[PDB]
Amino acid sequence: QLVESGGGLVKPGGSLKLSCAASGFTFSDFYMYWVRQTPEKRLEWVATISDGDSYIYYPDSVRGRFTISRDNAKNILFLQMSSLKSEDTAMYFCARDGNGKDGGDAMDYWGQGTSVTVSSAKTTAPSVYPLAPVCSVTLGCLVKGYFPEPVTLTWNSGSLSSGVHTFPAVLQSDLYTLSSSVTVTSSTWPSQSITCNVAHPASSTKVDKKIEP
Amino acid sequence: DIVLTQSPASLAVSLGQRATISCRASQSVSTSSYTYFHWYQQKPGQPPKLLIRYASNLESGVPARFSGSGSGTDFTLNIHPVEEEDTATYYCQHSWEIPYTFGGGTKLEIKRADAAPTVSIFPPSSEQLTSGGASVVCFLNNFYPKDINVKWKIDGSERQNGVLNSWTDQDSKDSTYSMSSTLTLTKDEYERHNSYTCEATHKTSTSPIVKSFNR
Amino acid sequence: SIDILQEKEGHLDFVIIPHYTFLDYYKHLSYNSIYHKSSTYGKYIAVDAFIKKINEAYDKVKSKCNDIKNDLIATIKKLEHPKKMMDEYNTKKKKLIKCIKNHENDFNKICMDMKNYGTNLFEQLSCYNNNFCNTNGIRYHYDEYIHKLILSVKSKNLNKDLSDMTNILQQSELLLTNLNKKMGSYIYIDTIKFIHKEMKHIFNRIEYHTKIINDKTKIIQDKIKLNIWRTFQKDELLKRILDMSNEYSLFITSDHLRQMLYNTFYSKEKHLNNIFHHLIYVLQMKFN
Repeated sequence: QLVESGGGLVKPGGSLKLSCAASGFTFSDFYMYWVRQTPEKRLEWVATISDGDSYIYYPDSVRGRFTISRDNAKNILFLQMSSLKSEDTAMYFCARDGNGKDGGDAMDYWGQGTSVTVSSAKTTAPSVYPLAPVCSVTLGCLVKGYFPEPVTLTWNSGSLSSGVHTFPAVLQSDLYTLSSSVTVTSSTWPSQSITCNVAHPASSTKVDKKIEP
Repeated sequence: DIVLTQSPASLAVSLGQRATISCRASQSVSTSSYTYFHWYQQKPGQPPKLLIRYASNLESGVPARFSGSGSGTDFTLNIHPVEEEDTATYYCQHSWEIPYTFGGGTKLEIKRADAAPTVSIFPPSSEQLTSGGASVVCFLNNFYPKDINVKWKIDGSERQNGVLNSWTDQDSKDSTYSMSSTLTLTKDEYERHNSYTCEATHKTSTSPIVKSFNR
Repeated sequence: SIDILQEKEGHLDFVIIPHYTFLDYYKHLSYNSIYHKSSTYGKYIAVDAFIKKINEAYDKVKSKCNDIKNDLIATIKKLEHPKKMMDEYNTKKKKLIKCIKNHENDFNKICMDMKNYGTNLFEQLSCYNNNFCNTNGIRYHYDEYIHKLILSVKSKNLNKDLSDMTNILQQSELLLTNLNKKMGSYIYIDTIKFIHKEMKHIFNRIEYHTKIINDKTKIIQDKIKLNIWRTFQKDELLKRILDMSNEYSLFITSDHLRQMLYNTFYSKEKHLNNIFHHLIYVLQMKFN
């Protein structure tokens, strides 16, 4: 297994180094890849490095901007990012080549991914609002304008997460918005107090906003 | 630069039936001896997992239902019978030339009986208005197909402006959809009107589903 | 066929030409199959080990005819330091050729054991891009195993080496042409008749090998350029290495013999000037 680290928020024109921790195998036997997945789910090959660093391949998209390197001694994969465009914003995966005898094998093992996001945009904490009904019951929770993604939203510290519906976040300006809906029976809600839990890590927030009528 | 064209982009499939995804390449990725092409599977919020090795070279952990095929420029990924553990984005890839290109994508979709949404309306919170904002939320909870039309109406006249829509991808269990529609106004602009209504028009109903309120 | 070699006096050791060449070709397939990928590289030690483990065993199989060989040195030392002996030579010489012809199935097995090794490593040679196969192993191997030899040949003038040799082969022939007059007696006339015949056959093998050496030194030097800072498809790469291996093996075997046959000729010219000590000391008295 492989593990990606070094992601985050960079302003356009900045630089970033991404690492990948290779395990379960003989690192210096394999050719290694980097693959980005843009928010609109498109897969774009980023770079290829030979087992003993001698052969390196880059698409015209990243030519002379990105640098792939390995340390076969430390069992690590490195992607240097320099002078970045917003276009690079994507989920960066590190991957092992198959190493087939006859052929040019596939990307057999894929790491979990690391998010890179190229925006001049400022990191801001979200405002949490409990959506309560109008004076079988469904109740919401609104998370307005925060940056960057993600937000982990649970209900009643996770205990009350059954018939929940959390929605993808939307870029409305330069701030993200996501809403979530929990469904209960008319008799559960007022009596058994149900609160919404929102955590925005970049701001180091942990918000418990009580739903009440 | 090779280009791989996946047909279709999305696919509606009833449980147990046949699913067919076709990748078309600009240049020939084959040799009378090898075929540098590969299929993956991408289950929601996960990295692509290797499905097919070369043309049909199935993976140690891939079921009997899956079967990739082809040579040269035209390929076909076949799934029969389709089950719930199949809903994922499918991507064909090539290892032939220097520009390693991926396919567009093919989101598989389980075709289930049509279901009506569970429409709910929410006035702006007290803390929201004290900051000077007014988000009127109109959730829709369990539907099929993904096609729905939502009209917002303030005091009977439609509003199409301040709307922020967000849809969930098929809910694995019930295999239904859900979507948030948010009309955002200021505290002052909200405090100028009375009736705030949202109209969910969907194929299950002849007449639109309506949830409304007055301040 | 076979090649008999007397480098030093009291030393004799034969070389079965198709054998030495068969072995070398599979040694080059072993290295090129190892030096291709960066990872395989470390295997070299085990390959190094194996070549020794196969060479040592061939030397055991050849050293099993030591008696017939030691009987030959005896019949050789007898003719060098003096029909009866002339016919004693050919029967013992024909006895040694039979000994090799006897251990034929013994030799061909060590031969096949190395072919079974070298091809196994070649079958194992994988390409990352079979469409775009690298040629580092070709450049590394050549620059580390074959290049020194090309320089080694480009340094020593193998033509003057023959030029100097016919000059010697000439005077001895001028000596025997006018010695045959009415002098044909006690100057161990047969020893000069034996070595001159023996030295003439040696030169023919040298002239045979030097041509092949000068030959392949061009071929190899030309053929590398074509297969070095590039990327062939596996189908070509597989072939391209074999051709370089085929051409290396000839150069090497044929070179080894040119150095052995050179040394064998002068130890056979040591016994001429020493047997010329007699002819001078003989003729020095007649003027008294």
